[PDB]
Amino acid sequence: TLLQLLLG
Amino acid sequence: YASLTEIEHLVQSVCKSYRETCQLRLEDLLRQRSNIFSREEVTGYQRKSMWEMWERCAHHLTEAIQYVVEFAKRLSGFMELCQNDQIVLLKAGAMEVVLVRMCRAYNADNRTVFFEGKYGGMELFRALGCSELISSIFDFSHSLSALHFSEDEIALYTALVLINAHRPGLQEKRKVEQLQYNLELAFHHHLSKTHRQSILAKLPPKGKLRSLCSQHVERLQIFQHLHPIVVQAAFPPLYKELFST
Ligand SMILES: C/C(=C\CC[C@@H](C)[C@H]1CC[C@@]2(C)C3=C(CC[C@]12C)[C@@]1(C)CCC(=O)C(C)(C)[C@@H]1CC3=O)CO
Repeated sequence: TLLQLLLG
Repeated sequence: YASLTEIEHLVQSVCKSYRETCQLRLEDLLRQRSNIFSREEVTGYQRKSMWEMWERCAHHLTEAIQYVVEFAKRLSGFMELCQNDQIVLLKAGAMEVVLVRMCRAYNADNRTVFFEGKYGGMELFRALGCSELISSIFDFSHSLSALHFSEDEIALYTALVLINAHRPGLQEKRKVEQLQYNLELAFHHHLSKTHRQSILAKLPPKGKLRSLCSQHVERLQIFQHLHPIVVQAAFPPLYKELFST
């Protein structure tokens, strides 16, 4: 997910 | 069993994290109070198409959420939680946090909000076609303005808005519960030290923020069903992930 990406 | 020094270090860490990610400095927002949209500019916003007004608002909301994501990233203990639980908490809490943050950009004296460079009333948002939601959000900010939050109080309170162990779908509920309790200790300690524990009984009923978020999802459902292509083509991918059904 995008949240996963933004969190690293 | 976090020590007093650990609780005190948490207060400082949370407040620092908020300072670094607050999006706009309070002084900047306060300085802009006399910069208000004219009647002609208000009419201009009101005469925008529903799709363009939704698109603008979705972009601005996405921007605001990106800062909330950065706040969480820097929040002491948040990165300690498992990856699933980080996602669960942010997906539910991101919008709740933005709604709290909004009170800083809200002027209770004329009931306006800072939006695209100037202050405007809830009438600005008429083209969205969700006046009940907008009025409920303005009522919410008006209620918060009465609490006279300091920056540090906003930091500590938004940390607790985010670290809420009652969200369904948590893989390590007890870990989230432990962090929540320590953040509660941090909030209450700061409040006792500053003679501000009186605000606790006046804080919004916890169902309030949830209700505003569900209402926002429901208004997006109405818009998206009417303009599905606009949302698919033009809306930020993070916005869709967080809010679309
Ligand atoms: C239909 C949809 C939304 C409902 C419409 C409103 C409720 C909503 C639209 C713009 C937005 C996102 C907004 C802020 C909070 C909410 C509003 C005013 C704040 C005030 C928050 C943090 C700040 O200090 C700044 C940076 C000043 C921003 C400025 C800003 O553009 C979209 O799904």
